[PDB]
Amino acid sequence: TFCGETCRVIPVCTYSAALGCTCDDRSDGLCKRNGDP
Repeated sequence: TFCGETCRVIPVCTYSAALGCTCDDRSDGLCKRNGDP
């Protein structure tokens, strides 16, 4: 539920990706966390 970064027109936040955080992506949105994404 919001990892930390955000996926714009270049999604898949790579910093938070270490956790396996995944964004929803809709041209823009918000990267989600893990455990409680």
